[PDB]
Amino acid sequence: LLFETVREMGHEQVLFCHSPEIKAIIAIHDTTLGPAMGATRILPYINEEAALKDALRLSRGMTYKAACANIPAGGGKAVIIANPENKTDDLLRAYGRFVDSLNGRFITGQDVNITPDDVRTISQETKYVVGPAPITSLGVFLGIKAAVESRWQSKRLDGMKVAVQGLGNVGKNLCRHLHEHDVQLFVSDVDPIKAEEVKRLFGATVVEPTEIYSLDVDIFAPCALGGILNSHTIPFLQASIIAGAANNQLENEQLHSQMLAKKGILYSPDYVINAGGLINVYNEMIGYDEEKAFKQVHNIYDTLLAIFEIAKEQGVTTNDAARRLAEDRINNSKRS
Amino acid sequence: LFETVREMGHEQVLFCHSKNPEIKAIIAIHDTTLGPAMGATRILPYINEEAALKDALRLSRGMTYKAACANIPAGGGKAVIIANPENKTDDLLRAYGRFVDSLNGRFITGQDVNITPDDVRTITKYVVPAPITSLGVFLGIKAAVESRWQSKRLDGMKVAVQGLGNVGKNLCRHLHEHDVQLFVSDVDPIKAEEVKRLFGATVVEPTEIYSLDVDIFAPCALGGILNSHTIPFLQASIIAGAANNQLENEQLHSQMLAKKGILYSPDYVINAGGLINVYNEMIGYDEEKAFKQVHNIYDTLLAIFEIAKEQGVTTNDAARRLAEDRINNS
Repeated sequence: LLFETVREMGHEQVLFCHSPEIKAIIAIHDTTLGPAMGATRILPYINEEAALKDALRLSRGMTYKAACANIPAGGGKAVIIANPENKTDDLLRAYGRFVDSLNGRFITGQDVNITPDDVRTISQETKYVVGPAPITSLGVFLGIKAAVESRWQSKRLDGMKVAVQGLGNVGKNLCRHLHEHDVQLFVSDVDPIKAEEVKRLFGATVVEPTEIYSLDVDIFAPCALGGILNSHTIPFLQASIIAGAANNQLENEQLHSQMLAKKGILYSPDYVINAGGLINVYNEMIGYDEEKAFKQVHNIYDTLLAIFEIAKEQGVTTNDAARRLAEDRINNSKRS
Repeated sequence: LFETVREMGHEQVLFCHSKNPEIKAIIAIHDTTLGPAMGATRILPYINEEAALKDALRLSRGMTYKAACANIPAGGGKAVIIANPENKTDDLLRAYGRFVDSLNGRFITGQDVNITPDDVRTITKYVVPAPITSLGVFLGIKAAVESRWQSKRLDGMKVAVQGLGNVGKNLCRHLHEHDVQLFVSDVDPIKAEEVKRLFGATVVEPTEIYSLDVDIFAPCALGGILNSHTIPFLQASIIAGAANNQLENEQLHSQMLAKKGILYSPDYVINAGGLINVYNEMIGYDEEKAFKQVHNIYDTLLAIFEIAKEQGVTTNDAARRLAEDRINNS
């Protein structure tokens, strides 16, 4: 059961940890480019097969999210079967012992149900924990430029039309960056108060949440929601390029990427642009150095041009291109 | 999986995997309280994924109880690989070697079924005899006499010995050299005649040895000898032997012994001479020290017999309680 699935996904090892009443699973996909990175996640899973399958899927994800980003790191993930109501400090300290067992092979972080104060509780026993908006925002701003180069052939963003979902800190900083390079903005937020501020600050024309998909614009930049590029709303896209900071953008990676491809729209992969958030966490592991971190995010620019180049030469989607680019980077890395 | 681990009390259960060497491996760690987990590596082809786990789980628990009773700073572990004996690469074994290493001296592996002493070389730096084993039982005999008979001299007593391997022979020597009358048996007759001549024993057939009215029975050939066919034929009041898994049935035949009034010395505590040898190799072998650490068999056993009489339980149930209470302090 377990071993067959590993053959299809390509994981390195899987720990089933137990004791402080614990039911926890660390899963480690690869450690080729560095030590495996992946956040701790507490959920009350239906059964252990469900717990395992969530641990295998996301761990894989981190391998690909690290490789594209060009950080020396692998893909891991750690999960715990428990109800959020059922917790204590000892359970996290016990879980802390387990990441420490791995001796820095597996470096963890925060995910759903693991608060930053929890991360501290874990930290004392282990020391392999870690814990953003402006770098994520700049990562897109680079990703946007990178995407312009593929089709349009210029680096001047002057007189280009763009649309943004989400005026959260991560998303609004993008408006700032765009406005300051003479870009015309359309803006969308789920609540009324934040949308009004941006109007005042940058002279962006506020729209309702539902209108933004169809606008006659060059670029579309979603920064608040996942599952937006879907057969319902995806037909209305007039945007030539799709670069945004939000995660899980495609409802269905395989289906809805082809929808965009076949209709001539360029999709910058969500998890390559979101990587600014990961490169932030990476530096904290190795001791934070702003000088370097602000360089390391320029990988998104280099990475994406290649993904679009690879998409064309091979005759294939950006998502398939992103895999081959991630994969070949790991394969080639065996010499060093 | 998790619920079964609850019953057994394991710490970790690593499922290791690779693509190029293409190896399916499971390291299973039961405990690390008294020290790093020790456990030998098996490579048997298992029909199922559930099967391979169950072997890894049942032996890693055992190595906790074998290590605790012996009074060495060590846990209980076990490693297994799903592979045909036929199928073995130098890379395959080297790959597995990367996986044991990753545990950073939390899992100390060892030799076992289908993995030879040069495979162990092929394999990390976390890997690892007969005389010290056979001395271990000789102490176990002495210990066993004290609990039942309250005497420290063994001269004039009668002992049966099954099998005369290197292990089996050295036992007969120690017994002979303390003026013990010996009955012997070997599954092939070739090396029974030498023990007759060397020490002056009475050589019997393989079948006859169970029936003899002797003070003590010391089996050293094979497991699964104390069974419902054999166990009524014993006259002998003591059973301290060097073979592993002597009781065919974990709990059923240990009761019969208790019932009849024959007191049994645990298989795993007596064989510790073998383990404690292996332990001393890890740290860097010192004979001076190793030859002392085996005397824990004598000391441990006396308690196992004493703790039986106190609560009124079998020597195996007793031996569980000692291992457990040694863990719970440490």
